This record gives sequence, structure tokens and C-alpha cells, in this order.
Amino acid sequence: VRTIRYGLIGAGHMAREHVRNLALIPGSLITAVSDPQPSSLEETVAEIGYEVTTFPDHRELLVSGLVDALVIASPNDTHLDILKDIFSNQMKLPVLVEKPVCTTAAQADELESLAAGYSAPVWVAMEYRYMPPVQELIQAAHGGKLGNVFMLSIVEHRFPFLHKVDAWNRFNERTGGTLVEKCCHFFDLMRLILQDEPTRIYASGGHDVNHMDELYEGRVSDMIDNAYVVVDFKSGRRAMLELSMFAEGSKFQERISIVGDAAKIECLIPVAASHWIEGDESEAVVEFSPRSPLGPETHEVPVDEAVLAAGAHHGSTYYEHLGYRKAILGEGPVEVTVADGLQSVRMGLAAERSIIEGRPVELL
Amino acid sequence: VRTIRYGLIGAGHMAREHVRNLALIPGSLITAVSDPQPSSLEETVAEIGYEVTTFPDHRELLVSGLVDALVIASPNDTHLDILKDIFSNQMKLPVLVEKPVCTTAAQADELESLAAGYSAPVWVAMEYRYMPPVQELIQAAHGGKLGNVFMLSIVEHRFPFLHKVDAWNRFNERTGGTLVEKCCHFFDLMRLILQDEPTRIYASGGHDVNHMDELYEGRVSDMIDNAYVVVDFKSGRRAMLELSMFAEGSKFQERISIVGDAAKIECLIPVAASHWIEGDESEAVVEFSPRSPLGPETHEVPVDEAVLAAGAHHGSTYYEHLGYRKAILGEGPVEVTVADGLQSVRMGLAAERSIIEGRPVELL
Ligand SMILES: NC(=O)c1ccc[n+]([C@@H]2O[C@H](COP(=O)([O-])OP(=O)(O)OC[C@H]3O[C@@H](n4cnc5c(N)ncnc54)[C@H](O)[C@@H]3O)[C@@H](O)[C@H]2O)c1
Ligand SMILES: NC(=O)c1ccc[n+]([C@@H]2O[C@H](COP(=O)([O-])OP(=O)(O)OC[C@H]3O[C@@H](n4cnc5c(N)ncnc54)[C@H](O)[C@@H]3O)[C@@H](O)[C@H]2O)c1
Repeated sequence: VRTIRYGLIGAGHMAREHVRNLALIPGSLITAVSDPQPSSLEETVAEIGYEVTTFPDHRELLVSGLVDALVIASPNDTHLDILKDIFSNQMKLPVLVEKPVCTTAAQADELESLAAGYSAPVWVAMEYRYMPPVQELIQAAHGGKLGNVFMLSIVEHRFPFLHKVDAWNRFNERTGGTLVEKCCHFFDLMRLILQDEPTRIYASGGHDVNHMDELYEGRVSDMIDNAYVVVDFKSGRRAMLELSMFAEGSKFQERISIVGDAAKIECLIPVAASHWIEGDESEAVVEFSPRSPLGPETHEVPVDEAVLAAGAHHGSTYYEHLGYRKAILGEGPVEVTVADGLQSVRMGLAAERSIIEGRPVELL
Repeated sequence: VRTIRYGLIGAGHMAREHVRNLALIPGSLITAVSDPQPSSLEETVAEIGYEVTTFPDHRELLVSGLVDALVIASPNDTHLDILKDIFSNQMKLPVLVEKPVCTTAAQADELESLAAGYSAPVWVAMEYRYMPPVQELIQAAHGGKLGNVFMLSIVEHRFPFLHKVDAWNRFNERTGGTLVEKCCHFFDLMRLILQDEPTRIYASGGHDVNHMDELYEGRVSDMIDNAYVVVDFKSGRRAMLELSMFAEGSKFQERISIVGDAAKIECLIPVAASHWIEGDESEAVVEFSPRSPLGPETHEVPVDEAVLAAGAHHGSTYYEHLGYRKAILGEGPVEVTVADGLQSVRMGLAAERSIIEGRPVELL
């Protein structure tokens, strides 16, 4: 072993996944949980399965001395404030902070300065990359099987935003926008696969279908439910994101395609069985499509049954935690830094502005 | 029966497909072929299989008195000139004119005026819609199985521009640009499926891979080989086109998806036999993906063996000619008018400007 005491700031749905995944990793002990909602604590405690000290407020937790490391899985607009507390705390602990790291540019601007002066690891929890199918595509791109890389397409086709606590995931004011909230993953993936930095974004999107029967003090959701985004990079590579939140019918929730000048590669990621028909479970597919001699190659990508049953992310949360652990113990780097978190968000924020004011947006 | 005498102005590769398809349609007689290149004439005649009168120049053909209707399958920048001759000819005849109808805005502007004062049918040969797979998508969109329609995605993944006669298809000056030349069909498809008009268009693209090694008086092809295009419509529907001319590896050359608020529908078009592996004759698929009860429905869509062997367009050219026949006999409408042809071109021209400038462009 070699034990790490973990504290959870925020004890909702994703917290419980972090729990189930920490359960598979020896050396991992949860010792403190913070949540302003007792019903959330009761359920999260039940899931953990052992005795832990609870707090309604994270400040009491920070100075409790029960924890070697933190996990933040509270609503998006809370994230910066909690971090500012962690940064100004005497103790100075590692943090895994759920995405989005930020929800506005004011925050991004502020966070950027503070994080520079902090001495403990900060990892932004964008796990998508450790999905085994996506891992293949990343190594295939990086290692040269595609030749020189130019195009990258991501298509997400999925169900409407789920029902959460105090319905915080309904308004842009609280989420950063659909493209920040659900899409910072894909904007980071772009940077990772293309090995490049964005120069420009343009998007078209609407709120066309969803959440039209929900009032919250008389108001309907102001958020996007579909969009097309186009990103240009400093070397002239280009990428595109397509989103529909009313395409749950799709066997495959994500489709990721990368074209280079020697070959093309695509992956098809199924819907989580927890969201699909029971029995009609599908396995993920990767297709390698070379130009040079015509002859595409398809193959299923399997994971571990336990790791996959640990969450709704095809085992990725597990690996994410293996990474975080290593970094705490100085046996690996932070793979997903604040910087990364901030680019992913500024990318979404830019995209949101573009839909609003019918112009592209420059990135710095 | 009722026999129709057809004249072909231009006798290259597509002309021979027009021939092969006219061969399947009873009542179709070719009587005159025009081409400045006798190599082209002798092969096109060989294909026809019977005796016909040839001309080097289309003007002699127009006043030959052998023809009830015309087909234009010459290089793009010739198209307006030939039409001006047809429009001013004493005997005013029906015309099927290959796409692009135009190559510049000056021409679009001019053609628009002239074609209004011409009294014979003018049909722009964008046959894509009659591909049986695509037909299902259009009826499904129009007829309501998708609910209200919002998104349309087109992915073309194909080979570099081919070697043509006197190599006319290499410079923007002669083609109108890649987005005009090879993409006007998809811009028309958008208008057709969405049943709407574009308000705005934006694209990112480059010349990144292809034709770095053909010189024409010392100069390299100045044409795009990949792009992402985004179109917004007057009702808030949107569409996006992805093009790579270096993705010949792809089993499926086209992928079309349409998302509405009850269901999604996709079609996959294989590479034409003549361009694919020998033996690997894959068929097109259509997948219906409802939201309401999860349960996707897939099925292969066949074309007739002869109709499929008659062309490189999944049988579409045949149906196109069934329509053109009716219009010649004044028993049927022009399904694809000059107006349609002109929007398709202006859409590409707009997209070309957008890549160049860096801003979206307004459409009227
Ligand atoms: N990594 C991923 O794949 C992924 C997936 C979904 C959600 N998330 C992120 O997880 C976070 C929310 O988790 P969820 O989706 O389970 O939502 P949830 O509503 O189920 O959980 C949020 C919890 O935070 C509590 N809370 C509210 N305000 C708080 C505060 N100021 N401090 C601490 N806790 C507070 C709520 O009472 C609730 O118990 C968001 O940042 C969201 O973006 C990440
Ligand atoms: N699916 C489609 O709709 C499709 C497919 C292929 C080509 N096309 C169109 O067909 C045209 C090109 O035909 P192709 O691809 O078979 O090319 P090609 O180069 O193989 O044949 C073109 C022929 O036109 C002749 N020609 C040149 N100048 C002429 C003139 N002034 N008058 C008459 N004939 C002339 C050439 O000598 C040659 O014989 C273009 O407009 C192209 O966009 C359409």
C-alpha cells in the first residue's frame, strides 16, 4: 500500500463515481466529505461504505487535518472559490478538480495568476483521453501511422442534460455554457491529438428542442442543445465538433475521426449500458483506413469489466485516479494541468461568444 | 415510345456516363456529338455504339437540325459560353447542363438575367439527390419521421482531383474552386433536405497535401484539398460539410446525417466500384435511430445491376434522365433549375471568400 487520505468537496453523482473508482485502487482511503446538502452526504456515505467525517462546509474540512489530497465534484461555478480557499489555506494540498475548471473569463483570468503561485499538484479531471479507444487514436496520431495530421472530427450524439441537485446544470450563468460544461473534454482532446494550439474559433448553435417543459421560478433553460464548432490551429491544422443533445437514438454516442496524409483512423464509442437498452450492449470500434494500399481494418476495443462497471466513462475514471495517485507520490506528472483546463474553457467561452455575435473569435 | 434526339456538347468521361444511362431509357436516340478533341469523339462514339454525326464545334451542332435536346459535359468555364449560344440560337432547345453551372459571380450574375428570358427547359445536372439511399433520407426528412429537422452533416472523404483532358481541372481560374467544383451538389442537398435558404456561411480550409508535384507553366495547383464549412439557414436550421481529398482509404466516400427532434437518420455511400478494391462490392446502408423507444433500424439499399454499372454515382444519373425526359416532353417539371444551380455556386463562392478573408459571409 502506502496510504493516501482523500477528502471530497462535493458529494453528488460524480463524487460517487470517484468513490467507486477509488475503491478499486489500493492505498486509497476517504476520510472527509463536504456537502451543503445532507441528502447528498447520506447517499455518498452509504456508497463509500465505511465511517468518514462529514462537514457541510469545505473550509472546516481544509483545516481538519484528515486529508492528504482533495477531490472537487461540486457545481461548476463553485470551483474557483473552493480553489481560492485551498490556495490560501496554510496546509497546501493536492487537488483533483472536476471540469470545467472555470465558468467565466474573469475566473479564468484570476485562476491563472493564483495557480502559478501554488506549490501542490492541481489536476483538472478531463479523463476522456484514457478511454481505451481514444488512447489508440492518440498514440496512432502521435506515432506517425496517419502521416502528417491535418483534420480532426468529433461528433457527440447523446441524451438531454440530466436532473441534478438544485438543478444547477440548467443555466449558462451557472454552467459556463453547454460548450464549456459538456465540451471542454473535446476541446482539450483536440489540443492533445493535434499537438497544437488554437488560433481561432467559430460556431453555430441553438436551443431548439430540450428542457421546454421545465420552469425554475417561471424560467426556461437558456442553454444550447446543438452546435457545430470549427477550430483553426497555429500550424494550419483544423478541427470540428458536432453536438446534439437530442440524438440518444445513436448506438454510438461519440465518433472521432482523424485524417492525415498517409491514412485515416476513426473510433466509435457506444452509449453507456446504464443509458441504453439492457442486453443491447455494444462494443467500441476502431477503423484504420490507409491510403497507400487500399484496405481498411476494423477491430473491437475491450476494457476491464470491473473498471468499466466502476463508472459511465468506459473505465477512464480509474486510470485518471492512477495518474493522480502517482503525482501525489512524485512517481508521475500532472497529465492535465490548470493550463490545459483553462485553454479548454476559453475555447468553449470563445465558441459561446461566436454563436451569440455571429463572428469568429481570436484566441491568445 | 416517342423518340427524342439528343445532342452531346462535350464528349469526355461524364458524357459517356450520360450515354450509358441514356442507353437504358427507351425513346432515347443520340444524333449529334460535339468535341474539339477527336480522341474524345472516337471513344464517346465507340461507347454509343451506333452511327451519329460529329462536330468539332457546338455552333455547327446547334444549327444541324438533328437534335430535340442538349446535354453539356464540357469543362466548367465553357458552360456559360455554350449556354449563351444556346440561348441566342434561332432554334431554342432544352438543355441539361453539368455542374457547376457557373465558375464566378460575374457569370452567375450574367447567367441569372439571360436564363430568365429563355423559353426552353434548363436543368442543372446535380443528380446526387436521386441516389436511392439519399432519396430515403430526403423523404424521411420531408415526411416527418425525424420530427422537426435541425442539423445536417455531410462528410466526403475521397481521392485527389483526377487527370482530365488538357488538364483543365487544376486551377481555380478554370474550376471556380474546389468548393464550387466538387461541392455544389452538397450545398444544393442542404437546401433540398432542410427546405430552407442559407443566411450565412463560414469555412476553414487549406491546400495541405495534394498536387504539390504537378506544374503548369512552372506553377502549382492553387486549389483547396480539405475544408470545414458551416451554413446557417433562415429558420434556425444549420448544416456542416467536411471534405478531405486525401481520404481515399475510407470504405464509405460519403456520410450524411440528419438530426431532428424525434429521430436521427444516417446514410453511408460506398466508393464507386471503378475506384475501389476489385471484389469488395459493399452496399450502401441507411440507419434510422429514433429517440422515443431506443432501437436503431439498419438496412442495405440496393440499386439495379445495370443502373449501377451505368455510372459512378450509385444509379443516380439514370433517374436524372427520367426527369429530364419528362421536361423535354413538357410532361414534367425541371426539378433542378438554374436558380438552384446558382445558389449552389454562390454558396461555394461564398465559402471560398470566407477561407480567404477569415470571416463568415452573408447570403441573399
Ligand atoms: N468528469 C466527468 O466526466 C464529469 C461528468 C459529470 C459531471 N462532472 C462534474 O461534476 C460536478 C458536479 O457533479 P455532478 O454532475 O454529480 O452533480 P450533482 O448535482 O449530482 O452533485 C453536486 C453536489 O454538490 C453539492 N454542492 C452544491 N454547492 C456546493 C458547494 N458550494 N460546495 C460543495 N458542494 C456543493 C450539491 O449539494 C450536490 O450534492 C460538476 O463540476 C460537473 O461538471 C464531471
Ligand atoms: N457527377 C457529376 O455531376 C459529374 C461527374 C464528373 C464530371 N462532371 C462535370 O463534367 C464536366 C467535365 O467532364 P469530365 O469530368 O468527363 O471531363 P473530361 O475532361 O474527361 O471530358 C471533357 C471533354 O470536354 C471537351 N471540351 C473541352 N473544351 C470544350 C468546349 N469548349 N466545347 C466542347 N467540349 C469541350 C474536352 O476535350 C473533353 O473531351 C465538368 O463540368 C464537371 O464538373 C460532373
